[PDB]
Amino acid sequence: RRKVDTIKVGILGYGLSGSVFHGPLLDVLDEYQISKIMTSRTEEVKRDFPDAEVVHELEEITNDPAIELVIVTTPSGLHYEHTMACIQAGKHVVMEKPMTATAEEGETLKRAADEKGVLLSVYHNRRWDNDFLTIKKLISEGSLEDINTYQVSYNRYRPEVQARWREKEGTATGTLYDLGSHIIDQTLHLFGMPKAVTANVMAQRENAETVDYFHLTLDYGKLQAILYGGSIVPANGPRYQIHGKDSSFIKYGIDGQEDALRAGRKPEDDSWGADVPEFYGKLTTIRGSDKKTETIPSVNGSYLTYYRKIAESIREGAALPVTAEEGINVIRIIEAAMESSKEKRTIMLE
Amino acid sequence: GRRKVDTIKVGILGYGLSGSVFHGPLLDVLDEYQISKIMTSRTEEVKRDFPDAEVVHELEEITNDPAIELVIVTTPSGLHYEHTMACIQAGKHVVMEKPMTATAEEGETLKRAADEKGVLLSVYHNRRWDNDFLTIKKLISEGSLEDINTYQVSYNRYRPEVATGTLYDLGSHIIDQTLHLFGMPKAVTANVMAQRENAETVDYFHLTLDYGKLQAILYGGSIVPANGPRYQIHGKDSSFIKYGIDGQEDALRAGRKPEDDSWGADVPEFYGKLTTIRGSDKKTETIPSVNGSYLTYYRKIAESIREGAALPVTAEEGINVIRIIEAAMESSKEKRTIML
Repeated sequence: RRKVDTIKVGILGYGLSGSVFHGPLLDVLDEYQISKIMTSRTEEVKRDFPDAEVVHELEEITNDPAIELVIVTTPSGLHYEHTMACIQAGKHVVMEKPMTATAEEGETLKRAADEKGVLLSVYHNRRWDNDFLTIKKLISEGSLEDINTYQVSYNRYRPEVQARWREKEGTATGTLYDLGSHIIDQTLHLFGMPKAVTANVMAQRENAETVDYFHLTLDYGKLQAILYGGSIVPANGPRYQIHGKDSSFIKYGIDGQEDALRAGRKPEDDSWGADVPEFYGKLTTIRGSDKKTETIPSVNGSYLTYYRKIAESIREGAALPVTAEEGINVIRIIEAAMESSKEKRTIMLE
Repeated sequence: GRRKVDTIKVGILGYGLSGSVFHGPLLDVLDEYQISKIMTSRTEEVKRDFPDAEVVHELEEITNDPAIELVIVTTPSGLHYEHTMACIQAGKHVVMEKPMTATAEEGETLKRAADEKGVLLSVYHNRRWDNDFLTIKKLISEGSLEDINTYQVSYNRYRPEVATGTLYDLGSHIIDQTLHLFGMPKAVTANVMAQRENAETVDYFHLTLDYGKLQAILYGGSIVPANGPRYQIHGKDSSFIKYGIDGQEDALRAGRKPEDDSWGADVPEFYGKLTTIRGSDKKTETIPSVNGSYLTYYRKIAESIREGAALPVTAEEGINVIRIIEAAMESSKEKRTIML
């Protein structure tokens, strides 16, 4: 039990994740101090964090006694090496998603972290998207009782195949890992693990080889969760269609916090994470013969909450906002989906 | 050879919902048809709607009548095979209510016998003349939906309280529309189940028809307070998204009959949205629906009988629908994809 200093943070990588999705959040929380960043982008780090030291080798973070938390935002195929070496040096770690290519590697990371007394969490921050927070509130207030169908669609319009290096390079490529993990994580958070996965996973784009289409069925008995996304979709349809015994929630659109971060905006006030009114979800409730329909203002998105929560886990022993086991379960779903599509059969989870 | 064209003399089997509401009123407005006979026990309802038709109780009274040319079979599911096979044996043309039969094997035999005797066999897949689907057909033919990669169709309802169940009953309409647009898929993956408490018949289905690059998703549940779009269609530069249901069956239930150009009109609020992308410009356009037109089905049958024209729906088309259903049922039971 000591003086509560700023948490001393090392960031690995300063590309998109590091510089747009993580750095700007940590910068507004004074729980944190960014001490070091492993990156070649020196001029970029100086502009954003005039007092952070830029370093170039992993050991400069890992072997620095002063650093307590490492954010791992480097390319997919370095995730495991970097995180493991952070764990071994006794640092707490936040990993970008997808956690790893396989459940087994995930298992191994979690085991090392518990052995070494350190905190390991995965940046599944779509639990704090405006739309999802809204679904959760609706659930907790009894407006979506006994869900029987849960359909989530994560479509994009990117019909053109990028460069080989961006397509093929590294572990865990494609939209199932990249986009699917968000909405799979949301599903596990709401419902726990299913009995079975059925899935079609493919590249629809001409000359694509890496995955650009997925359609997952998660079997929870009476409850069906259907998770899907294509890369040739000019307009999306609802992002969520949720049916309960008495009510439905249908909602379009995507959380706007990532766009605000890309634009140079920081969570500076209460208007952060606000949804756009024409994209508010519509709730339909049926009471006997009476059918009503009502537009729900979304709860504000709140990515800050993940890091405020991480600070509480580090400083006060609170439960982590996203655990290692939660991270792993998502990877389990993905591997079962990948095997389902290959074997052309339903894969039981054991 | 060619002779005087008087009315096609029709016999209707059954006079419940199908006969009295879905077929009789259509037939009644068309001068090409005359209803001579109806196998039913609802004498008084027939006397009311068709004052000049003779009512009958057993099937032989229609099948052994040389004057009867066409038989509309609107009896229950399990009676389809027997009644139709009897009509064929008697040299009558037949319109079968959907779903055709329970098994493809049963359908093939009806088809093979219809051909041997020399008569026309059709299945009443009138959802090809639903307003939304006609609107999709038009969009396709004018090239507004090129290179379809994803075709998602939902047919939900809210009935939380309880060839059976919804795959046969509802699924067949949208399976048929899919086959009409795309032909036969390579494979069918499906979950087909009973979601309601104490349910004993299929009330939920989720089908994937695999066409390669193209994926067709056909689904429906029975505990759905609000629907979501009925059609989501995506192609290389455009999507079409539409809500709502064709309102012809409702106008028929209300006792209205096709009489002016306003039959089958959609409600503007449910017109589809067509979205098109040109580089960075995203453009969205509300598409007024083509008027639904169930009459077209019987005008077509008339021309087939009188003029040798192609049937509006062929026996083979109906059998293919059943093939998909049997395949979905097997997929669901076996927990695997079924190759066709």
